[PDB]
Amino acid sequence: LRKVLISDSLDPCCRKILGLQVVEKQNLSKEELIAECEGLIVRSATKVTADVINAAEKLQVVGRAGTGVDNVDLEAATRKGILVMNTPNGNSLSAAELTCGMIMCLARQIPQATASMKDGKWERKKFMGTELNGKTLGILGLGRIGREVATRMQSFGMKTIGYDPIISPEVSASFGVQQLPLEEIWPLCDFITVHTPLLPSTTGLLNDNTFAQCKKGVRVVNCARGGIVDEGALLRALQSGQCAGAALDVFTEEPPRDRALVDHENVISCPHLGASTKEAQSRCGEEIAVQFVDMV
Amino acid sequence: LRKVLISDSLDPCCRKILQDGGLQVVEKQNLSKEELIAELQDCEGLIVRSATKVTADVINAAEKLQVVGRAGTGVDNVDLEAATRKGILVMNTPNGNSLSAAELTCGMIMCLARQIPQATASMKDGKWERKKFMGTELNGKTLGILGLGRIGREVATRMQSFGMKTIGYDPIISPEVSASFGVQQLPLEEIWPLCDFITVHTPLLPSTTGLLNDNTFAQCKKGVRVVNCARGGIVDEGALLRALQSGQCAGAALDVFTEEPPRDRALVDHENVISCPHLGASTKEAQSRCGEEIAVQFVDMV
Ligand SMILES: Cn1nc(-c2ccccc2)cc1C(=O)NC1CC1
Ligand SMILES: Cn1nc(-c2ccccc2)cc1C(=O)NC1CC1
Repeated sequence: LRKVLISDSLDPCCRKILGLQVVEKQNLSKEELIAECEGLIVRSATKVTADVINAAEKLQVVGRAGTGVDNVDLEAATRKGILVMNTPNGNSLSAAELTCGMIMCLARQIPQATASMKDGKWERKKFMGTELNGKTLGILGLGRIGREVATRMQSFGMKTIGYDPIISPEVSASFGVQQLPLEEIWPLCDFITVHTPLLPSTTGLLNDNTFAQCKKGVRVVNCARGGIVDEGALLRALQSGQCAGAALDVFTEEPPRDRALVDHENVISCPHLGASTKEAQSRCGEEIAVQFVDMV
Repeated sequence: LRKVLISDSLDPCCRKILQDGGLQVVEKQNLSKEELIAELQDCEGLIVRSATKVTADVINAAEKLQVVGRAGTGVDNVDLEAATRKGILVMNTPNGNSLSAAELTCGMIMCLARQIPQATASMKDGKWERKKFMGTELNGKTLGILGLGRIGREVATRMQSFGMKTIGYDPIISPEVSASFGVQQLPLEEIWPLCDFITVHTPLLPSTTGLLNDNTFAQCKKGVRVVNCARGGIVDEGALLRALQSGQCAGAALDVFTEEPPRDRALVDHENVISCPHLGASTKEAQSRCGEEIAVQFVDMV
């Protein structure tokens, strides 16, 4: 009991919140400083695989300063009776703000315009944009991030529709989201943003079939989880012009090995920057350290 | 003003609005220099887009011409020198392109906070740079809006939904009018050290030329992000480069330049600078509206 190890670049608040003692290092190999301590606090870079869990028998708790636990093997943790804790609310506003920024960039081609300007060109006829006022935005997944995207985009005069099998049409109405059966959403949207968890039913939620049901020239945003938008189906939709543009923060493989999507003229992307703000990092670091201190 | 000639192709509603206003309308397209002169002989009004060139020779030959209407705000195909000499009034559409300029502004703020254009360029170069693009959350930040007209108010209400504190200044707009859209007015000197973000929405005049300069950048909070989607010259381009070079300005988003396109590439080429080729009014929606807005302005005169 009580002794923590930080193996990733975290906010200094995570350290000052003590609890008792903390040892902090960065960019360690699988071989690392392999002496770990009873506690382990990670972000995304440090891999908490089966081997490191087995090599550190003294380790009692693994904590992640962020959403989800993709870099932590849950099966190997439950094997040695190690509890896994994360910060599901620490990134909410930053992921929502980034999603909103992506919609803006898609409607006005801001990254492409910046690239063209840097290429020494002044081509204003090429970049004929779209006004968001009066356009329909479809929000798939009406949790915390989906709700924050909605209220922000409502200020732009966007019609906010969507679907969530957990959030009732009455509850989504109270935050201005008109809920319709999923099949009725696709033909009405000018823009689609996904905020569903990664699940068997949501894997390829946007596929060749659902893209065919979309309004020709639809714009798609994925700042949630890699795989919700079928990457193969998205490319085919961009090549045909069924999808006029796409904004991607997340990918099925990180970094993406397949470059066809990233290299597309109508595709704007970010290297998983959803939670990459000093505010979300400080919140995630604070929320993980306090639940580690909470131990009695 | 009795007879109006629409020399270019816009929306069919423009002719209808002029007709409802009791004006005689003649709609033609792709007229030659000689044919444009003959048609204008009994015209007091002319409605143009970009294709029809209203040169000095045209203006001087159309002696009955009194008003020249333009499909948008800016300059291109009309000789202002000849129009000023003959006392002809030139009309533009600011409130018809306003909304799209306000949306671009908001887009530029989100782009500055998270470096989306830069992150995209990095990704297109096959790079995966997580540490390089550590961004800022807009929630709780202070946005300074210098110019509180139609664009200024539209930016304000949109950025207020992001939990941004909207403060500003406009000598023409009353404190009461700005308070109605949640913008607290304070004098210029008090604005500079409070802002995390600054956006300008004023016309270009001597009182607004170099509004953001070396003196005002020094008064600004270190790491300020500036947006200019209004007119080239409001932000002193020389002063802005110095602020980016020292870090006094963390980043800038420029849709406009003192010279368009700019010859000096130092601003555009800067890593912390986001730019567009004057796209503020470049949406299918704003272009489809300007024609309708000229007709309304011509009728608002009669
Ligand atoms: C199970 N599930 N499915 C979807 C969904 C939404 C749109 C389309 C398809 C699936 C969302 C969720 C979900 O967990 N919602 C939680 C309340 C935040
Ligand atoms: C002439 N003028 N000057 C400024 C101004 C603002 C902040 C600072 C300095 C000057 C704004 C205006 C102006 O025309 N406002 C109209 C409502 C659209």
